[PDB]
Amino acid sequence: QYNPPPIQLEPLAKFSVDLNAPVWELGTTSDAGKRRIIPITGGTFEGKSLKGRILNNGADWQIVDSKGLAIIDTRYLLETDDGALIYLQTKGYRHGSAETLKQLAQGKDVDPKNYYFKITMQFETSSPKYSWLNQTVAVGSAMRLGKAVIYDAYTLK
Ligand SMILES: [Cl-]
Ligand SMILES: [Cl-]
Ligand SMILES: [Cl-]
Ligand SMILES: [Cl-]
Ligand SMILES: [Cl-]
Repeated sequence: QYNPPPIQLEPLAKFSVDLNAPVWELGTTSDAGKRRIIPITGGTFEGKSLKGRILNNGADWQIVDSKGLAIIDTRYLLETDDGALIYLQTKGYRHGSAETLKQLAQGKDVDPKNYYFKITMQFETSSPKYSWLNQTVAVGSAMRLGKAVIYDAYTLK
């Protein structure tokens, strides 16, 4: 039978992104919401097959709407432990979790507030060791921690 194969998520690496620069708050640049340019200054990643650091390059070019949805749109740059460069783009959404927003709507003090923060990932490299990532779909589960984002990256197998 013709069912497509089952989906498995294979751990890629744990990312720790540093945002150690002031945010450029451009205000409401269209009906879509507030434009925020959030510099990416460095960080690290650590997984079985992929390890290294994030360089000082790029940003999240974010839009925050009137309902507290953030739309993520990034460009940044990885340097593996063995010296390969990998251009990364992430896209996705950050918003209050359904339960957190329900509690707030009832006047119930929520501690801590929880968020839906999920991304898709696109890679570009010329290194033969890492070029599989040029043609593999990948996703992340993220969390803000002050001027940092931590996320677990997975490939679709
Ligand atoms: Cl930059
Ligand atoms: Cl949710
Ligand atoms: Cl979060
Ligand atoms: Cl963010
Ligand atoms: Cl902070």
